[PDB]
Amino acid sequence: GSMALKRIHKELNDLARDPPAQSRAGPVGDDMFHWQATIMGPNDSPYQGGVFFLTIHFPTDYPFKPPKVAFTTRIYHPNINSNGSIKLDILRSQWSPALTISKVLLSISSLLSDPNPDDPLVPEIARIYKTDREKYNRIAREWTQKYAM
Amino acid sequence: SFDCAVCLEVLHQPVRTRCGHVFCRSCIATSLKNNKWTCPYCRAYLPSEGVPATDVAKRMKSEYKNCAECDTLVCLSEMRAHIRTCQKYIDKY
Ligand SMILES: [Zn+2]
Ligand SMILES: [Zn+2]
Ligand SMILES: [Zn+2]
Repeated sequence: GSMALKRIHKELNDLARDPPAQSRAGPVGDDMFHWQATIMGPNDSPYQGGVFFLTIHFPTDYPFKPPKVAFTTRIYHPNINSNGSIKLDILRSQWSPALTISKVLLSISSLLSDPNPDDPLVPEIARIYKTDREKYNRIAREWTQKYAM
Repeated sequence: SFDCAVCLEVLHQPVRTRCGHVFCRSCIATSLKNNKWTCPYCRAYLPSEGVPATDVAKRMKSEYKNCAECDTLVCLSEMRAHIRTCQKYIDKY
């Protein structure tokens, strides 16, 4: 057993012992390095009441490199493209070994609450978030209803 | 709490960084191979692993905890020694 496996197992124990409120994450079959996560759309955001599915791939040198995390559910957001790739600093240069998958899920939750128009993945959605928020909120809630509900 | 933020197990050969963060000797060692001169908790610059946290080592000798897997009562200073010779732990990995 590698430190990556022991650490992924420890994290799974901790999540069953003290569950999060608006996040479920678990292995897919017997592949401990392949998780699926659900997060709720945050209350007081255009995503509220939507369920969003995420794929989590753990590296074999976890926790010294970040998990690869992508949305499967489609979503209107400046930092998440059609392929479901997430622009998020802690999934890139700001990863640290002390971070856990639950800290990642909460960080992604907050990115739904507070998008990052500067340093975007979808310039068209970034443009709209900056200039006409009500439009972004209209379209985001439109996509949540079609895809996340 | 005497947990290491990197391996999330009870501390083993505890080492204190410049920034006052406490890790297993082997965990802070390993972190500095991957992400060099960087604290794996607070990201602050590090010139080295740090020094033995002998104050933390000392109080762990007077602390106890039941093993997560087999529920036997273990001195915190001996926890690493137990989990590597705990059949349940071994039957998981
Ligand atoms: Zn450790
Ligand atoms: Zn630190
Ligand atoms: Zn045991």
